[PDB]
Amino acid sequence: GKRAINYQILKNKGLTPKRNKDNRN
Amino acid sequence: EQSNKQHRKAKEKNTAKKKLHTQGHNAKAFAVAAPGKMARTMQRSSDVN
Amino acid sequence: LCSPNTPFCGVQIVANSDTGNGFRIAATGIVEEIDVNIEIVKKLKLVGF
Amino acid sequence: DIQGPITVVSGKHRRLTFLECPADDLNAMIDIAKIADLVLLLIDGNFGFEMETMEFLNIAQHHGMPRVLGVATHLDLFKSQSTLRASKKRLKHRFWTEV
Amino acid sequence: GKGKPRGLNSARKLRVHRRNNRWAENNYKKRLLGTAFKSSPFGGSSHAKGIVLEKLGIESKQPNSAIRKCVRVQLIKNGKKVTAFVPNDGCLNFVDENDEVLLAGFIPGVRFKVVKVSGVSLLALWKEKKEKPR
RNA sequence: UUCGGGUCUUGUAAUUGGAAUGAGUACAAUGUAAAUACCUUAACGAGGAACAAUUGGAGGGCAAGUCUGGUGCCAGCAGCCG
RNA sequence: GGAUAGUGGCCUACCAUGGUUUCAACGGGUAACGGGGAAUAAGGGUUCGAUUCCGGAGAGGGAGCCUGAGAAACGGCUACCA
Ligand SMILES: [Mg+2]
Ligand SMILES: [Mg+2]
Ligand SMILES: [Mg+2]
Ligand SMILES: [Mg+2]
Ligand SMILES: [Mg+2]
Ligand SMILES: [Mg+2]
Ligand SMILES: [Mg+2]
Ligand SMILES: [Mg+2]
Ligand SMILES: [Mg+2]
Ligand SMILES: [Mg+2]
Ligand SMILES: [Mg+2]
Repeated sequence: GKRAINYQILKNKGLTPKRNKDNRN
Repeated sequence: EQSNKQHRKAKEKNTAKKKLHTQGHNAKAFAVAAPGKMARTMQRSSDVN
Repeated sequence: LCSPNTPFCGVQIVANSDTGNGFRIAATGIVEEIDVNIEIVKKLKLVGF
Repeated sequence: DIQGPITVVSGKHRRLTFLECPADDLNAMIDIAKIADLVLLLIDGNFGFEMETMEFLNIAQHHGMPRVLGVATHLDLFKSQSTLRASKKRLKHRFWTEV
Repeated sequence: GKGKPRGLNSARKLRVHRRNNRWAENNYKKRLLGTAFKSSPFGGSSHAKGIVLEKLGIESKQPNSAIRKCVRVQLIKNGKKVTAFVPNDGCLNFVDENDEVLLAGFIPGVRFKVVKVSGVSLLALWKEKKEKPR
């Protein structure tokens, strides 16, 4: 009955360039 | 074809220390005590305004 | 018709039965001009050998 | 029981009219959005944000933002204070993105 | 003899001479009299509010041309008309006439760029993380 | 600067194994005027470990795509649109 | 002489004409509370210091007071202005 917000709504990362995993650490 | 040397005219333009009195009053008298606080406050007030 | 600069939003589904879970707001825009005719055209290409 | 608009005295020279928008109707969410001077946006704290909450804000943003006040509800359902306080933080900051 | 007093008891004149000559500097004069912000583009502010009057390059056939990114804006503080740059034609879109725009220092003669429209950052709209309120 | 020159286990857009752990949830105790939190700790908690790190900068390439100019096939601009 | 806790033109009566000043008196400006301090600098210097401590003043703006050892108090009082 309840329509929860999906991942795109919650984080609101928007349009970002692809970034390599190495930048995370 | 003779080019003579220019005569550098004596400065009739007011000197930097003479321009201060060309206005209505002696501008040097009307100055704040702490100019540092002057600039910082004016910048903040300008943004608020 | 309506005055220019009138904003608006578009939705594809208004009935509950077809609601699903996806966002229902489909489009947003600003009306630019009002007129009684338009001349939309499309590219038609003829192909021969 | 409440049904339809309710006008009440709220001050010496100020009055309010309360309208409970039908939650299940989108067509309602549109036309109240065009006339509401103030919106009391109800959000289920335990569940978090929902579609109909977000859509109405988008309707408002395009048709003229009115005053929007977020109201969090069902906070008692939380069992720990830590998660309650932490959950309040995300809901506020996400609300600060829309408003 | 360097043209200046050097006596051990001449501290007074050196001070009076120094104070008089210090006013020669333009930097010293501006700082004391608080006239350094006349030269600033925004009159001392870091940003400028304005109204969008027209999008001069909207018609220009050439996409992402320098003309396309120029918008005429009138500063609210004084009412003087100026031009502002928009980051790109896509960002030229979010701007429409009669919107409030915050301007910041940056075709020659265009020294301003739009950083907010209607109270939201253009980059935020461009990355599309927010929606312009009307 | 063209001319070319110097160097050796390098690359994979390939598969695959079991060990560790806190962000978090939580019996309890400690903590506290009473609480929250920390330090502790039963029990849960990892393969896209999606348990989804960001902010800026530089540079490509593509089309039966679109605009402009011209000593043919080019050049400029640019290309979310074929 | 009056007044005060008390010195003192603090005020009153009579006297003299004195007092400060190019070693800048007087007047004007100060986005001026002062200091312990803070920043920078190789050193001299330059700037900041409402803001955890000390000291001074104020309780919308003037004026005047009861009480009490101690107040010209204002989360005490009276008049006037806004
Ligand atoms: Mg000072
Ligand atoms: Mg925590
Ligand atoms: Mg000599
Ligand atoms: Mg006596
Ligand atoms: Mg007398
Ligand atoms: Mg002052
Ligand atoms: Mg101080
Ligand atoms: Mg006092
Ligand atoms: Mg007040
Ligand atoms: Mg008083
Ligand atoms: Mg008091």
